[PDB]
Amino acid sequence: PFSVKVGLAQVLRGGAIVEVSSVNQAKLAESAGACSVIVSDPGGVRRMPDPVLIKEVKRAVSVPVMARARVGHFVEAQILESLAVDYIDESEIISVADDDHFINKHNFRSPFICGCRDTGEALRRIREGAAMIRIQGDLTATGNIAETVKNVRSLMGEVRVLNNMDDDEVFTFAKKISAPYDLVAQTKQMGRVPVVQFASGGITTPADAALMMQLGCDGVFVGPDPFKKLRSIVQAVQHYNDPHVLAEMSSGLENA
Amino acid sequence: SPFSVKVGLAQMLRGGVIMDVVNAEQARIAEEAGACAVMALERGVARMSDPQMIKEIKQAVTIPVMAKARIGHFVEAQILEAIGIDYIDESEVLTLADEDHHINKHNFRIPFVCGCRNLGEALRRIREGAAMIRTKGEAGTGNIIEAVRHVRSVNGDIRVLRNMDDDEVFTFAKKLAAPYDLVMQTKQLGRLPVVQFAAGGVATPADAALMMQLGCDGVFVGGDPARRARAIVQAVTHYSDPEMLVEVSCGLGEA
Amino acid sequence: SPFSVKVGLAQMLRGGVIMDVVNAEQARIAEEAGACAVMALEIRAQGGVARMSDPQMIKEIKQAVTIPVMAKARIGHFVEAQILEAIGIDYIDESEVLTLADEDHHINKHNFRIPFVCGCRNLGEALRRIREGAAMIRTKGEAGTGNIIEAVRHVRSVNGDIRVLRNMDDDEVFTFAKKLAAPYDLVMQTKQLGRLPVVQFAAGGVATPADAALMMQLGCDGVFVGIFKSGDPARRARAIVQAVTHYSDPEMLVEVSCGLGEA
Amino acid sequence: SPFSVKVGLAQMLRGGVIMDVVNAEQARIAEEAGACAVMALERGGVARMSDPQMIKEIKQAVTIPVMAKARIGHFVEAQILEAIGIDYIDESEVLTLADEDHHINKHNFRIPFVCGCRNLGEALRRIREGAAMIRTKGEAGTGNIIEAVRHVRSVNGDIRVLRNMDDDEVFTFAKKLAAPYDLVMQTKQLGRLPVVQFAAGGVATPADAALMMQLGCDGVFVGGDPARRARAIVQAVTHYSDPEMLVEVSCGLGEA
Amino acid sequence: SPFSVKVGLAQMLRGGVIMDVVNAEQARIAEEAGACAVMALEIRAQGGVARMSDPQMIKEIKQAVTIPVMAKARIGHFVEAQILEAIGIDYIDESEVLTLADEDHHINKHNFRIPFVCGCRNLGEALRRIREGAAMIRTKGEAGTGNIIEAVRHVRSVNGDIRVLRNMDDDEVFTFAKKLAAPYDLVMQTKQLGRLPVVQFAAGGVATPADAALMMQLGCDGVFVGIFKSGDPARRARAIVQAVTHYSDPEMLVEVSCGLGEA
Repeated sequence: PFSVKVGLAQVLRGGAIVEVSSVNQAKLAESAGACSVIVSDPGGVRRMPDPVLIKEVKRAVSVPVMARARVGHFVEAQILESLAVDYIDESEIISVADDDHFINKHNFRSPFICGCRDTGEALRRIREGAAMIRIQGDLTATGNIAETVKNVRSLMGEVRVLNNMDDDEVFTFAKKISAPYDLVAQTKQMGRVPVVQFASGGITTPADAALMMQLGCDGVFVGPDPFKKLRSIVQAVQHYNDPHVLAEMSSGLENA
Repeated sequence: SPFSVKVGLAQMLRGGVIMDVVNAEQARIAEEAGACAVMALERGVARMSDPQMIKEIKQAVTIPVMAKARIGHFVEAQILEAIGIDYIDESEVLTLADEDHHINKHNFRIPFVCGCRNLGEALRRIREGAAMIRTKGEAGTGNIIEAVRHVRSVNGDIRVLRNMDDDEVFTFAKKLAAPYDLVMQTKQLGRLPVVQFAAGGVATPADAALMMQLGCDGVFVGGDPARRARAIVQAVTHYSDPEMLVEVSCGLGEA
Repeated sequence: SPFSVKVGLAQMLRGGVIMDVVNAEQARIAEEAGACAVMALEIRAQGGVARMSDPQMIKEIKQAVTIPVMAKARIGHFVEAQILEAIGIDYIDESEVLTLADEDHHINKHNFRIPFVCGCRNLGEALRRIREGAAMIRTKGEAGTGNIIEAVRHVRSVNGDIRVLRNMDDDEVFTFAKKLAAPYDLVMQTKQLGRLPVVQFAAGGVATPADAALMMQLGCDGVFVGIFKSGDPARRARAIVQAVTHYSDPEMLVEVSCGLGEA
Repeated sequence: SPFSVKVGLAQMLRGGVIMDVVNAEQARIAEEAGACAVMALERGGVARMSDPQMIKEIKQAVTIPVMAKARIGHFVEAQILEAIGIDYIDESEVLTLADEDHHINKHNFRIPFVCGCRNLGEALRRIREGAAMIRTKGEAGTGNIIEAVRHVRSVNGDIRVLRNMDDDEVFTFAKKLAAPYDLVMQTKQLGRLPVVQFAAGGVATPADAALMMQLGCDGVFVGGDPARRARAIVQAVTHYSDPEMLVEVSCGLGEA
Repeated sequence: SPFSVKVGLAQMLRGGVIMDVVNAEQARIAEEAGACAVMALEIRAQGGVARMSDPQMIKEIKQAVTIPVMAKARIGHFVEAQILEAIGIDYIDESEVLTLADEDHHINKHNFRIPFVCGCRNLGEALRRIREGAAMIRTKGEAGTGNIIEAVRHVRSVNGDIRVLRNMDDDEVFTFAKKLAAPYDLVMQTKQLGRLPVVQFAAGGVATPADAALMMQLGCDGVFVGIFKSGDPARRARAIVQAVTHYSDPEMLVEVSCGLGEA
């Protein structure tokens, strides 16, 4: 059944996922062509969103709906799975509830997305049962893609090193990145991370979104005039290799 | 050579002043004072400028138009090129986008400007495709001290390289962490193989002329703006004429 | 799988004492005293570089006895291994008592049809060696000292974590695998199984019958011994063998330890 | 180009074994056992280029190429070796370093040079200076191959990393190696070292030699019964992937 | 000036090999092999305190040869120098291979009519020795080892900075003099002249013809040698001399290096 969840998450390839806080924002995001919306209510402790709000968003749109659970908060996840979400993001953007263990994701029917900063971390989240990885930059609303670029490049580059590696050296490599050897082999044989990989953190402009795509990501998360910027980002991801399109979409974006 | 052509497009600026501008007004004022080109920008995180404000400036002047792209943000560059800009400045003044890599500038048709602090950094930017180098100093301070350090650094190392025993140049390339070929080319020429401007803190006519007397092909500039601009332009055109420098510096107004 | 088969092959060594031998006579004495297998080799007190032993002296030993014959290949030296496989030895010991040949990588033992023994000091190291294809594990203490203290540390270490792992909350095993730096699949397999998924011997400093029996009571499947560095080898070798077979019988242990000679 | 010709000269040594010799007798024993070339040397103390007298005697005693060592940076020693007809010059760190900060400018010679290295950056720097042949050196006079394995693996490892690397990241990679970008890209294109690569240091047995070949080396240097051990190693290099053969030549070799 | 005259005097040594000698016979062999001058002395492997040599043995050497005769005076020991001047030597080497006599000050060499040679390791040290009155400089590597590595470092150091200085922006030379801790006037004089304003020899570890020629190709005007600590001194001394005279001729270098004997 893990392969089923991994298959499901594929339908998301080529899309932008938008953080919404109201059915109003969820609708816009949908009309703008968002492939999915991630529901949240927003210092302080940041938790799973109110199941009521989540139900309104789910009812108010047709695209798949995602929600956040705190790292290691498997009960929050049980709730989300009970309310019938399409995806659960076990998210470090929210306040971690367990510093030593993540949710055992194979105990759920819902597909999970987890964050990562490097290959090892990605592979560990996946062995735990994540069906989708987001390569996370800044956890804050900084509007800076620097860390995202760092982590996307670290991910891609390790995959490329692994692809070419002398098989006899893969064992030591798995030890070094603290990843399950068998997933490392799978990643090597396939020449790519065995699940959908999205970029997330600081994506503020169409240029940012297109850059992540050109860097090899399968899509992006995004957290004045919001509708216009939303469609521009969707278009940017859809036409990421086309400069003229990108110029058009960036033209007159009030202010990011 | 497509690179040599880019290098040539930049030389045409040798002897001029490039001025930052944020609207058609400033851009017009800068062209009126005699700027050899204008640098378009809107000013947190600092990014490429809006393609609209750039186009407005491109139509409101006859001199070349430059624009900044964040270090490593090759898509911002792609966009700038598609806008038909004359020069792209992969600028550390904006918010760094890739801490480990610069844009591969050879993948572009437009000529690129890159900053540097020493010879190695300059040669590395050039190898990446930069067709023009601005030895940077301190940005936003009005203090020229750092720009002077870096100009002296670059020029000083070039002179050292010029007279160096050939057999020692390999080790020198390693220490500079620079491409050996580009280093031997710099030794053969006796200067940077590309145009070299100074930027950072250039606040007065004297500052500008100093940079020129230190050996810079020109300068970037970031009371009475129109007056100061002309005075700075004149300073660069007549950098070794004290009478001129005195004239255009007199009654300059709070800088 | 051919790995399941190599693992199975090693099952036959359970309750056994493997003995180092440097010639024929010794290999005969080792078999005569009931050793389950011999380990051919031609170190601490001398120095120099210790490598694979000359095939000639390996061939002679394999001809002198009918019990399985082992040989050491330097860590990472996959060509020494290829040569041993070609010579038709029963088991290859990729042995850290020889001079390390590769500091970053062990031999890829799957690439061989002949079963491998690998040393370990803790659980993670054992599970890593196994994933590399090791069909048998020996927790090595310290070599050539006659002191068993380090073997005891390692045996307790491995067995200890195995018991920890056995009763561990399922959701915490991932993190445990990380901390162990060992493949998660093999860790869960060790959890479900309640022990090392392969044969596990003790090695290093086993000098007396009491030592050998101690290892068995700590939960090992057998022991390696370096016997000939003592007064009377035959009697001592016989005593250690008997000790392993009767490890939980103090009366017998007293019997075989009596008048053993200088250890 | 004169450099490509020197490189070509070194290629005719591929699949061979180079042996140290200190007299004409050894040189013959070495050639008799099928050595591709011999290395002339007269041996604490300061180690220098050997006497041309003994070099001339060895070049006369054999028909295979004769190599000799020059101290690192000692370009005059190299001029002397070139003037006496030596086929290859080994700018060798097993001699007493003569210059701590610069190697010989090898382009200024007509004779092809061999240089040692411990990693890729070092190999490329030597090549840029004119080296036509690289030997990855472990340690000298110990009989322990562990260091050679490290270096061979280090060089071959980085080459593999380089082969599959994103083009835009090669600049930074060249910096980190502190190696000439041109040569780095050329190494990327070829997918291997642009020159012949041998292994040296601690090769004491047939198995050692075959291991180096199996790791990727184009050949090896070698520093009981010599005439027997010599042929065994030669045979090892020629048939490095033939275990049966490796068993036969290692059988009853004697004390190493 | 009398300093211009002493500097001029040393010009005659260019292309020369100066040889250490401990008696007459040697001084004769040194001149017979074409040494431009000898250095009389009566250290590393022995210890004790090394001082000026006894005049008697200096007088005997000066009588045995017709080429200039040098002698070492301990650093700072201006009285040892006065004694050497009185004895009528040609050059005094205020030599750091002898036991330092003053750790803070060198001999004031102007106070003498006889020309001085001083050691150096870099440009600043050379320019300081010159200002003190040194008429000739020898960049010393390391003494009594037969290893040339340090001489090469120092030669390259001095010559390197001289090239840096030659092309340096005039306004930056002041700071360069400070960093060098060397008199600004002498620095500018070195800049304008493109080299050391005095004769500059290499010294330390020069053991073979290739060594000597190497120093010359790096830009030295000659070399010091310690020859008699080898197999056949005469042949070797002759070879080093020939090497200095034909430093840019590999064929000749091969000729004279052939069958030299133990170095």
